[PDB]
Amino acid sequence: ATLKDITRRLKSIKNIQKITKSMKMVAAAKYARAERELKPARVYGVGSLALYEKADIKTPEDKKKHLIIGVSSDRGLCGAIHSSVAKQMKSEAANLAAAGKEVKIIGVGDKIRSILHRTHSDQFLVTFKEVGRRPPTFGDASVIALELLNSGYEFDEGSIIFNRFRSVISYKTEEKPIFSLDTISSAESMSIYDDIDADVLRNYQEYSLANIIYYSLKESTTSEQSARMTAMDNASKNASEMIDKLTLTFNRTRQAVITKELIEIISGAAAL
Amino acid sequence: VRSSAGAVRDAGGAFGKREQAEEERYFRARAKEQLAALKKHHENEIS
Amino acid sequence: DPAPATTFAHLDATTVLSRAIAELGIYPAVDPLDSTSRIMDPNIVGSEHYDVARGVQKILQDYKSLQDIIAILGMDELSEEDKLTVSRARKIQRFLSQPFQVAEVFTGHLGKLVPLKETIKGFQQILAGEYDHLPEQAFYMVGPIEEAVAKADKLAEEH
Amino acid sequence: DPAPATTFAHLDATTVLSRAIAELGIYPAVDPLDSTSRIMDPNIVGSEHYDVARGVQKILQDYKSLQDIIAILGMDELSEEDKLTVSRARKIQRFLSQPFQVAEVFTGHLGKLVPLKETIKGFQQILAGEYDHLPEQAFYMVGPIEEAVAKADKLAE
Amino acid sequence: VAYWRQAGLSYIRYSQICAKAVRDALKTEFKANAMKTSGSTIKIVKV
Amino acid sequence: QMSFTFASPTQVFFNSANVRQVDVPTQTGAFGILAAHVPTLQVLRPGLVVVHAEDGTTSKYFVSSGSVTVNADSSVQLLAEEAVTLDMLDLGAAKANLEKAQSELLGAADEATRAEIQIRIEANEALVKALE
Amino acid sequence: KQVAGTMKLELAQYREVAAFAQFGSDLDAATQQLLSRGVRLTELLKQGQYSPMAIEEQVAVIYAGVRGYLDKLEPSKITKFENAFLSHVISQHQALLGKIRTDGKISEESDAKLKEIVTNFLAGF
Repeated sequence: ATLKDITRRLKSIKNIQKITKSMKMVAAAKYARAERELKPARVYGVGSLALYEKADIKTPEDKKKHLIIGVSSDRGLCGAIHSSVAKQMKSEAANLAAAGKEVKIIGVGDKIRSILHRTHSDQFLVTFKEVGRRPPTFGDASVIALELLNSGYEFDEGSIIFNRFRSVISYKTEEKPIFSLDTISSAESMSIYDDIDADVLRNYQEYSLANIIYYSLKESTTSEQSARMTAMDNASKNASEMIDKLTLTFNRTRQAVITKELIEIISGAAAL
Repeated sequence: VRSSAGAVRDAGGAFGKREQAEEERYFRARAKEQLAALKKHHENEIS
Repeated sequence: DPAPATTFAHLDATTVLSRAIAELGIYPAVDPLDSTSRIMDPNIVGSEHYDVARGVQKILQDYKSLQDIIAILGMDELSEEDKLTVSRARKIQRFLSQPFQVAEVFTGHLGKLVPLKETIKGFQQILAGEYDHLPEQAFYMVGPIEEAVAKADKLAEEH
Repeated sequence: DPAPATTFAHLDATTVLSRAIAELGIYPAVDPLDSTSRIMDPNIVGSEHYDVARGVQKILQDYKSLQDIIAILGMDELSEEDKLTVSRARKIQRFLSQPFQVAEVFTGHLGKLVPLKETIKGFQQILAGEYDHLPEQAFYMVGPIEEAVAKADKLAE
Repeated sequence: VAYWRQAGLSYIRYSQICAKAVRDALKTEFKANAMKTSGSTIKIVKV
Repeated sequence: QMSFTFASPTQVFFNSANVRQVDVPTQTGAFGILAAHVPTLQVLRPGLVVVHAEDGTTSKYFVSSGSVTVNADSSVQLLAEEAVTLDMLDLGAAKANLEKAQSELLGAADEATRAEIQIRIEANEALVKALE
Repeated sequence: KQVAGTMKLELAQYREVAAFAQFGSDLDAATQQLLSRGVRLTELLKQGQYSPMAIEEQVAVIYAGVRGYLDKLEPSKITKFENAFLSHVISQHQALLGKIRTDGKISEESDAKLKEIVTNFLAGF
C-alpha cells in the first residue's frame, strides 16, 4: 500500500478517534445534565401518569379514530432510537390498522419523518420540528400540544412510544397510551371523581397529556443523549481496535518500504 | 507525525465520500434556499 | 518527489496545482495554500491584498478541517459561524476558477480577463459575502464577481 | 508477487484463497471476489449461473464496501435496504459455505457437494430471501438449501 | 368555561399566559430561572 | 393520611407528604384538602399553597398555575406550573405590571387580546392579592 | 521564565482539550476559560516577518494575560489590542520598560506599574 495512502487512512483514523472522543465527552455533558434534571422530572412524570393511572382507563372500543402519537428528534446519532422507535411504531401501526381506527401519525422530530418517509407517508398527522434543537422545554412541549389542540383530530385513543430510560444503559422503548375525554365520558370512576366539568375535564385531560408529553420527552431525550454517548464509546473502542492493526501493518509497511528501497540500492550497488 | 485538517476528507475515503455526498445534500438544500430567495427578489423587483 | 525536491530547491516562484481540485472539477485547480509567491506580501501585495489572501488561506483551511468534521456529523450541527464559513468557502472555491477562450474549445465559456482591482474587490465582497442570498455556482468558472452576480441572475431566469 | 503476477496469464482458473475468509471461519476460505477465470459467461453459464454470479458479486461489493463504514459505524446508521442486504450477504457468505467430507474426517460434520442447478435454486431462494429469517449461522456450512431450512428449524429447536 | 374558554380560549393557552405572568413575577433571583425553561422551537409539518 | 405530591414542573413543594388539609386558588375552584374530597384534580389559579398540614405546619407557597390532583388515596398531586417562592417578586413590580395590564386592559384590543389582558388583570390581581 | 512557566502550562492545557473547541458549544467554564486563555494566545500566536521586538515587551504582554487583563479582549481584535498597549508602553512605560529590562528583576511595584500602564492602554483601547 502507498504509505502515502496508508498514512492518509491512518491520520484519518487518528482524527476520527479524537473527534469521537470529543463528541462522546459532549454527549456525556448532555446526558449528565439530562439525568440531573430528570430527578424532579421523574417525579413530575410519575405524577402525570398517575392521573389516568388513578382509574381503569377503558376508552371507547368503538374508536373509529386512533392516534399515532409519535415523537422523534431532529437530532440523531442515538442508535436504534429512531430505529426501535419505528419498530414499535410499525407494530402499533399494524395493530391499529387492524382496528381501522382513524389514527394519524402525530409528528415531532425529523427522524420519524424519515421513518414516515415511506411508512404510510400520508398518515402523518402533523410533524412538529426542531425536536431537540436545545434541551427539553415543557413550555415547548406545551407549544406542540397546543398545536395538537388546534388540530381537531378528535383522536378517541392514541399511544406514544417512549424509550423509558430504564437505566443509563436501559432505555425501555415503551409506548405511552392516551384516550379521549369523550371516551372518558361514561366512567363510574369518573362518577367516582369529584364534581368535574367535562370540557374542564377535557381541558385538564389535555393539560395532563401535555405534561405526559414533556415527561416522555425528557425521558427519551436522556435516553438519546446517553445512547449517543455510549454509541460514541463503542465507536471509539472499534476505532482504537482498527487503529491497532492499522499501526501494526503501518510500521510493517514502513520498515518494509524502507528496507525495500534499501535492497534496491544494495542490488544497484551490486550492479556496479 | 501530524493529523491534517480534514485529514480524513484529505484521504476522502468512504468517510470522505460521505463528506462529499453530505456536502451535496446540505449545500443543495441551501442552494434551493438561495435560489428561491432570488426568485422572490426577482418577483419583488418585477413591480 | 526527489525530482520535485530539486524543483522546489530553486523555484523562486511556486505554482502548486491541486489535481484533486481538478478532480473535483476545478478549472483552474491549483493547490491554494501550497504555492508560494513573493508578490503575495503586505510589503509587496500590499497589506490589504496579502492579508486578504492569507485570510482566504485560513478560511479554506477551515473548510477542509470542518469538511471532515461534517463527514462525521454534517451540516445538521452547522454552527452559525460554521455554516456561514461553509458557504463562504464553497463560494471562494467557486470564484477561484474560470473557463478560458482557448479552453472554451473544451470549457465552452470564453476567457474572462480578470482585473486585479476586480479580483481584490470580489475578494473583499466575498469577505462581506456578496452573494449570501445567491448561489455560489455562479462564481464557479467565472471572471469578475459582478459577472458572477449576473450569472446568478441568469440562473434566476433559468430556474 | 511478480512470480504469481506473471503466472496469472498461464492457466484457465485462478484460485485465490483468502485467509481473511478463514478468519470468517469460511470452510473453505476461497477468496470471494478474487479467484477468477474467463470461465464465467451466460453465453456458457446461461442466464441462471452467470446472472447469479454477477448479482452475488454486486451484493458482496456492497457488503465489503459497507464493512469499511461499519468498522466503527456498525449497523448504527445502516440503511434499511442496506442493512437488509448486508445481513443477507452475511448469510450468503454463510450459506454458500458447505462442509468437506475429507475435512469431516477431522471435522465430523459430513461434507458433500450439491448439484450446480441445486446451487442456483437455493441461491435464488436466498436472493429473494425464501429463508430470509434463517440465520447465517444456519446458513453457515450449508449444502442443500432445504437442509438449510432444516438447520433453521433445528435452530428454532 | 373561562373568560378565555367562554370566548373559547384554551385553558391550556390560559396556563400559557399564566406562565407568562409567573415569569413577569420572577424575582431578580428568579428572573433567570424563569428564562430558564423559556424556550421553544417545534414547528409543525406544512406543505 | 395524605399523599401530598406538591411540586413545580421544575421544583417540589410536597413529595407525596401526609398532611391534613391544604388549599390554594384554583381555576377549578379552590377548596380545602379533605380526606372525603373525592379522587379528583383541579385546574389551577394563582394561589398560595396553604396547607393545614397534619403537623403544625402552614407553609404558604405562592402558586401560579398548573393542576393539582388528589386520588382516593389522597394522592395530593399539586403539579405546579409556577409555585412562586415567598420572595418570588417585588410588590412594586406586581403593581407596575398591574398598571400595564390595566392600561392594555384599557387598551384591550379584542376579545382574544382583551381576554389576554383579562388574564393579565386577573393575574396581577392575584399578584396584588398575594402582596395583599 | 516566570512568564513562560504559566504560558506554556496554559498552552498545553488548551492543547489538552483543544479538540473539544471544535464543537465549542457547552464548553465547561473551566474548559471555556482555559480555551479563552488559549484563544487569547492564538490571537497572540501569530508573528510578523522581519519584525523582531523587545523580549521584555512579550514578557509584559504575557504578564498582562497572566493578570487575566486580556480576558475581555475579542481575540480577532485582541492582537491589535496588545499591539496598541505595546505602543502605549513603548511611549510612556518605556521608562518602566527599561526599568524592568535593566532590572531583570520583577519588582512587585514595577510589575504593578507596568500592569497599570497596560490597564490604561487596554481599557483605553
